[PDB]
Amino acid sequence: AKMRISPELKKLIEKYRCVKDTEGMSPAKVYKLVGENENLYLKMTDSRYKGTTYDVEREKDMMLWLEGKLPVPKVLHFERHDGWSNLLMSEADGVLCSEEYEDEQSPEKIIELYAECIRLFHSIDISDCPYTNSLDSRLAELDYLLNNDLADVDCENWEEDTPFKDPRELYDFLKTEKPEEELVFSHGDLGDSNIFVKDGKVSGFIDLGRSGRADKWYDIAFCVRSIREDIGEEQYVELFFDLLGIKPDWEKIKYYILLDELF
Amino acid sequence: AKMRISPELKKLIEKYRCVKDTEGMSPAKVYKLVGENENLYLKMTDSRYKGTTYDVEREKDMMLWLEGKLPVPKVLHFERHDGWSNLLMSEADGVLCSEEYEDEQSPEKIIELYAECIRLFHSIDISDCPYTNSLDSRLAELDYLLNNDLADVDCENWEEDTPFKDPRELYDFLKTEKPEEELVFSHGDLGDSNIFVKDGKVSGFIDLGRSGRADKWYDIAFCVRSIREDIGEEQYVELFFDLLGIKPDWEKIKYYILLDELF
Ligand SMILES: Nc1ncnc2c1ncn2[C@@H]1O[C@H](COP(=O)(O)OP(=O)(O)NP(=O)(O)O)[C@@H](O)[C@H]1O
Ligand SMILES: Nc1ncnc2c1ncn2[C@@H]1O[C@H](COP(=O)(O)OP(=O)(O)NP(=O)(O)O)[C@@H](O)[C@H]1O
Ligand SMILES: [Mg+2]
Ligand SMILES: [Mg+2]
Ligand SMILES: [Mg+2]
Ligand SMILES: [Mg+2]
Repeated sequence: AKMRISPELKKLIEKYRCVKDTEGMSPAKVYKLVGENENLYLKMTDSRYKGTTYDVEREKDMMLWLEGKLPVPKVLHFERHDGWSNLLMSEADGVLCSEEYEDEQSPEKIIELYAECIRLFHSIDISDCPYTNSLDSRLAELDYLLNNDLADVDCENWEEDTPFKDPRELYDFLKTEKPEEELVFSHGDLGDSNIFVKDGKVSGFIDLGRSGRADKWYDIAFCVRSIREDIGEEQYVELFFDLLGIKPDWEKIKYYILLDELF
Repeated sequence: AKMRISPELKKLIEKYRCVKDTEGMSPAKVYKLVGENENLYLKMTDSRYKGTTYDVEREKDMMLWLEGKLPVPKVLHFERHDGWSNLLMSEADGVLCSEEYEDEQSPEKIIELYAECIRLFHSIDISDCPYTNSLDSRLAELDYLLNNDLADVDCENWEEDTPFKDPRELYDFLKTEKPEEELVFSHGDLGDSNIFVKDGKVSGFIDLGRSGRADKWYDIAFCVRSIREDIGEEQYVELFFDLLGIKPDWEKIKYYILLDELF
């Protein structure tokens, strides 16, 4: 009777053995489905996230549009079912970036990876991109998340050392300090758990709900954040920009890093 | 202004470093608050769980009542704020059982442990217990949870080899096969993740939202389930019952194991 997945989807997933992904960092439900020939992945988001960058439907649209443009998983099945948005996809090719690195430190290799991602993204034609994740679009949804108590679970935002007394004060800041934008393909959440590597080169991208048109400093800022909190040495933030062949815009960088605090 | 915690509580935890719990296999948000001299814990549940065995307020009431009866964390602060039930507590004394016996091949000691918890519980006077978790009560809230899509849909249930085809079929079974109850003190979720041992003796119980009056076979059944999950040696189940000094009632043991499937 009442279920989160349709009988057809259940039929498609029956031959597989399920293993709920143990991470917990977003509202989405991620399940690894192990089979005798391959593994599939089922990602799901509830009604409260409809139309937001968290919505797997939006993620599915981007995943379909990115085929032949970026190495991304194949869309096997998508559905809207009893409030839920369900996506069945293929497993990404290669090794997860966070694994290839882990303890075996190869700093330069990570920076090169991030640089490779940025250049690759800039070569992508966005003339027919299904989504425009402009600051106005992001702020509008952030307002929605705050009004409905759906914004990121405050744990760090409770500390005294927080620059903004509350989410709204941070929101107001982002709304007033909104910088100019130059739309380019944007991943939306460039990080070590969303990138896959094979033979030193990017082999795949996942977590595409926040992907679409956005300013180029958005992803760049994320790389900076990743480099600083994953590697450690600020010298690799220097190498990062050397590889890109540009000078860092710290004002725009600090802003985008701030924009992601509430998500 | 809009916050999940009150100004008072925010002030009470400023000197602590918040680190969100990795398990998160429930609706409740758990945060380890790292201080210089000690660690505190903050558990919180949203309004959709109000009045259920998940509601941390219900957990607070049982934590206060259990003081002096069972080794439990101290209630430092509680409050209902914007629909959120918030509980600030002290760190449990001793070592987590899933760590004291972490990969440590000593399955007999964890049995002795469970046997002791059961013995402890049967010594607790329940005459003035705050909650009665009778099957009527449990099935009533389960009904509410299923209707509102708040129950736990263990992804493993989507396998082609599973017993019940959907949540309601299992519910109808639980509603029809309801055994006879003899009330005693029940933890509600007796497992290696909610028990602490210090010197070969239970030093702390946590996760008390499901605590109250219930049939004795409930906690005992949970012990059987965990015993079987650790090792495929049914011999240890016999040992457990030798320690308890009773003949196992399989119809009730099976019944309670199934009841926990949707929670
Ligand atoms: N198609 C896939 N191929 C391989 N691994 C996958 C795939 N989908 C998900 N995963 C794995 O599961 C994790 C979580 O999936 P993800 O799509 O990032 O969910 P999420 O909650 O949006 N993640 P985040 O927001 O980064 O916490 C990823 O880091 C991978 O480890
Ligand atoms: N007072 C405490 N002292 C020590 N550790 C604690 C305390 N409260 C929570 N924890 C830790 O955090 C984990 C989750 O807390 P718990 O109260 O079990 O939340 P939960 O989501 O109800 N858990 P479960 O339903 O078992 O998944 C516990 O297994 C402990 O590791
Ligand atoms: Mg991700
Ligand atoms: Mg994500
Ligand atoms: Mg627990
Ligand atoms: Mg629990």
